[PDB]
Order: sequence, then C-alpha cells, then structure tokens
Amino acid sequence: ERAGPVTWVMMIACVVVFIAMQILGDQEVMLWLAWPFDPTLKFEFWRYFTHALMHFSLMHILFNLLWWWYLGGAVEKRLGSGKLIVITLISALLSGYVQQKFSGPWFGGLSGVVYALMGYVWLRGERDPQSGIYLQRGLIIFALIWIVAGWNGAHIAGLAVGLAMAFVDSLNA
Amino acid sequence: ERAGPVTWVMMIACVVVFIAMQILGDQEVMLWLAWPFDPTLKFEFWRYFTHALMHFSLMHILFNLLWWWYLGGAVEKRLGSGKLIVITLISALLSGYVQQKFSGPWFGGLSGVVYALMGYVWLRGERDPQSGIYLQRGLIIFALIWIVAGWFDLFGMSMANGAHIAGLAVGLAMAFVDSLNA
Repeated sequence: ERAGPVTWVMMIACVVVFIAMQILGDQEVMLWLAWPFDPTLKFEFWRYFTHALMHFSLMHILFNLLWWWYLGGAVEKRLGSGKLIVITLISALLSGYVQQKFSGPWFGGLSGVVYALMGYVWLRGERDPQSGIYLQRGLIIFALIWIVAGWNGAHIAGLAVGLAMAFVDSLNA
Repeated sequence: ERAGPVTWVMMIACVVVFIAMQILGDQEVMLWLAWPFDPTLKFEFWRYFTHALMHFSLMHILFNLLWWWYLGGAVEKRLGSGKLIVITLISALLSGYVQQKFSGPWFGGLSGVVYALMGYVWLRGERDPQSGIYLQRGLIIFALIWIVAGWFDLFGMSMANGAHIAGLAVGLAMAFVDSLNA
C-alpha cells in the first residue's frame, strides 16, 4: 500500500518549500507565498492557499506531515483524492483567514488542515463506523494531545470544517 | 460605476462567460470550467472555483448578479475587497463540493455564494448593527418572502436546496466570527 497522489504531492512540495526557505531564508519565501500582506497582492490568489506549504521548524514540518501522512492517506485511500483536496482547500482557506484576521499575514503551516482531518476522520468513524474511516484509539490522543497540544483558534476553524463535512458525509446514508 | 473592483470584475467575468457559453454552447465551456469531472483533471485547480462563473439561463444569471451586486457591493464597500474575496472563495468551494458530492460535477451558478453573502450580511446586521452592514428589512424579505414564498407561499416543493445550505453556512460562519471580535 502506497499513499495516494494528493497525499504524496503535498508532502513532497512542503519538503520542497522548506527546501527553498532553508536556503533563501524564511523571509524571502513568504514574500512569495504568504497570505496577501498588502493590497497590491490581493489578487494573487495562490496566496490564499500557499501559506500552508510553509514551515518554520524541523518539529513543525515533521509532525504536520506525519498527521497528514496518516490521516490524509487514509482519507484519500478510502474516500478518494477529491475528498482530500476539498477538505484541504477549504480548511487551508478558513484557517488562513482566521489567522490573518487575528494575528497578521505572517504565518505558515499544515496544522490548520491537520485539525480538519482530525475532526473529519474522528467524527465519521464515530458516526459512520462501517464507512471504514476512523481515528485509531491509540492515535486519538497522540492527536487529541495535538488538539490540546496547542491552546488554537486558527485551529478551531479548521476543526470546524473537518467536523462540518464529516457531519454532512455521515448524513447521506 | 460605484461598485468596487471585486464586485465589478466578477460580474463582468460572468457576463463574458455566459456569453461564451451561449456561444460555444453550455457543453464546451463546462468542458473547460466545470468542477473536475474526470481524474485526469483533478489537479486543474481553477475548476474547483470557475464553476461559479457559469449560468444556464437569463433568469439565472440575472437574479444572481443582482444579489451579488447589491450584497457583494455592500460588503466590499463597508468591509473591504479581501473580506468579499474570501467569502467568495470559501462559499464557491464548500458549495460546489456539496453539489458535486450529491449531484455530480455538471453545475454552475453564483447562487451558492449568494446564499453566503445573504447569510453573512443578514447575520452581521442583526448582531453587529453598528458595523454599518445589514440587509434592508424589505430585502431580507425578498429572500424571506421567498424562502417563505416557495416554502410558505409555495410552488415547487422546498427550495431549501442542497448546495445553498453550505453556502449559507459559510457566510453565517464568517459573520458569527466577525461579530465576535468587538
């Protein structure tokens, strides 16, 4: 079993983004991918999303990609790539907007999306067991500890998203 | 022209597309602007949004652009273009997903985003009256005489449509969040 394209291309890219940042420096890269930090840049749409692709530390990228590898691979595997992409896009945007709103356009990371995967995977397994998707009991808290690991709101919004779609999804059948 | 840049470009973009669809026919333009309909296109990212650019009838694009211009406008003036772009992006995404999910990839319209702006606008005025934004009581009602003139003043069945609740949810979300700061 190998992880799907979505899950893979995200990991690799975030590794390639960390790439540039280490070399060129955090500053230079965010100058390129950061959430619109000036009106002049407001129409540069990629910015609404590319901020997820940026990490500032070893631990930061390491845990985010582990949660993304495990959750993100399970979702793409059982429910498909489309399901992963949307959860990602919406959660990246929502969280990005809540972050930008309260603390400035200078941030980066795949933690907003991770929290969405945590709320989506966990919720479905609980509501729609047979669906195949669920958050392993042991890992519930390597992650609820990643949920309580931070105490954030730019993380709640993302959780809300995961939770939202998961509700919709365990709402069909 | 008083309407801001976002509001303005979106309307022009919709007219330019509707025209093209007319032309090349709805089929062709969807081919290009429809939510990914085949794995081969899954990574053509514009598609996840561009679906909102297409309309299938005169009355479709009309009321859509009317509410967009009335509502979109207001937001963009009183709250900035950023606020309108993000509302447009998150609601286009969440509502197109729901749609696709339950009814496939062939759709279109700016109705999902209209449900979001209405919800936001309305909700923000009710919670943050002073923010300056609100949905004119009559207007609110030209939505409610309507949820209540298809639901109550009935016609079809119940227009509380699949993709329109997610769109609404988004706006109600961001509104609830913006009326939460102060």
